Amino acid sequence: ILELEAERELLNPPPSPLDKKFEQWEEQQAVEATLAAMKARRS
Amino acid sequence: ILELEAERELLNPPPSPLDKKFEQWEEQQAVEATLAAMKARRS
Amino acid sequence: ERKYLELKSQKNLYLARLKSAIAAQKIEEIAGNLDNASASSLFERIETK
Amino acid sequence: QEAPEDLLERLLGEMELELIELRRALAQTIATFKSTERQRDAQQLIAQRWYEKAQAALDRGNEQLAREALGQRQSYQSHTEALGKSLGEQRALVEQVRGQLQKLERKYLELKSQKNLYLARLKSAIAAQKIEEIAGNLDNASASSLFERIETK
Amino acid sequence: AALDRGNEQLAREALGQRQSYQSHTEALGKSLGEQRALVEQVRGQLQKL
Amino acid sequence: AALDRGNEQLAREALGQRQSYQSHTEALGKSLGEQRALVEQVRGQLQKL
Repeated sequence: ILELEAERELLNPPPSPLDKKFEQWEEQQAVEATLAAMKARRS
Repeated sequence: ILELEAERELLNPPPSPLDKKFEQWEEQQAVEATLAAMKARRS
Repeated sequence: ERKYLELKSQKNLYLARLKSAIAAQKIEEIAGNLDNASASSLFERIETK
Repeated sequence: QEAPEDLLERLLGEMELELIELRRALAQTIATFKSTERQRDAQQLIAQRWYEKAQAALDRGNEQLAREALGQRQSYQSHTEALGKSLGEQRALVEQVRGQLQKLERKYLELKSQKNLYLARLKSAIAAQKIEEIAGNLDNASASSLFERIETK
Repeated sequence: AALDRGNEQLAREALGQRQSYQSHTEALGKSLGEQRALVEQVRGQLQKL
Repeated sequence: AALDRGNEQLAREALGQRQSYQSHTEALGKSLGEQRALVEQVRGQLQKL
């Protein structure tokens, strides 16, 4: 029945490598792009 | 039931390192920034 | 003696996970309510009708 | 056919006794883990105590005392090591199911919020159903058009 | 103020946290924007009804 | 007067304490400012009522 909880993990988008890599890389995109945003306005 | 009091500690923002570090560093920011405030007006 | 104290300690941890398993089993009942929410989607459609 | 609408209210009402059980059930997972944490804190303490024994054991040229004192600490540090490994193992599982319970909580609040919005639309649907009754009165208005014609007769 | 005094990580984490909350804030706005049309619609219906 | 005569710590602590009380004072002002609008509003209602 705990393995059935995992069936819910796959039912929802599971942590697939590219998705999480994309989400991870997206976080890099979000943080890196935002990193310059604040650094520029204060200048 | 004392461990359930701790469940209240986590329910509220617990003393997470960065939060308390930020709050601690914020105290340094507050004290250090204010430190010069009084030192300047009396001059 | 060392076996029993570890046996009893793990049992409580074992049951602790079992209680967590029940929650994993109980979240299925509300997922069953999500089926009632699907049955709510059933009369969401009659609502849409 | 029991109105399945009442099931939505009745069924979701049971979750109150349900997720709290997970809220209470997971608590044990934490009590055991931190209870183990203190036990390791005691195991490292006595293992540290053994170092205190081995700390002065060698002093004044007493090699055997430190050799035995350390050989004893390693056995206790093995106990201390085991607890840390078990505690480190627990750290991930407690952080995981707790993350689950967090999401298992997010679903209900959104589930209950949408239910009320869902029923809110349902009440709007009843009005759409009730405007049909007056449209049924428009049929009586057509039947009024029926004796509007006899009125015209 | 996270970045102030040369503390980059605090702002990086602080913003990464805001995006998660802004995602919650974004979701509510999208839901609210969705509701805006439906409330304006059925209200227009009730006006005609 | 904490800083007077070269006593830095007293002022540092004294201010760190005031900020906590000013936080209490700040909170009341924010609550009071919040109340200002609501009291002015319902009072305007009661005027119209």
